[PDB]
Amino acid sequence: AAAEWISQQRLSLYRRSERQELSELVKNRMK
Amino acid sequence: RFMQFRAKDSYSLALSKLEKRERENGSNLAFMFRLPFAAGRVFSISMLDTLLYQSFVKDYMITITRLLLGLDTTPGS
Repeated sequence: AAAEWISQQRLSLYRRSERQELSELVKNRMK
Repeated sequence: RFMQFRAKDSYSLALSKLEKRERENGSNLAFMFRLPFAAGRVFSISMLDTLLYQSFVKDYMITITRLLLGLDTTPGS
């Protein structure tokens, strides 16, 4: 049933905005 | 034409005449009949220029290319 979670994340990363992209890039560098 | 060059080869040397004839008829695809390009051994980046110029007439062309290349991932594509 892992494919259901994969699909849930797939739609989430598709819907995510550029501001979220820039925010996560900074947070990845910080951590 | 210089990707895999067999100078002692009549076939690859005859392809020069064919490509010159296509270049005579005004064909933009004259490199097409070269064996390395036809086999996928070479491609040129100037093609992406044609993709951009084509996008003035085909606004979907860039999207289709990236979907085939996997560059953009749309769910259900």
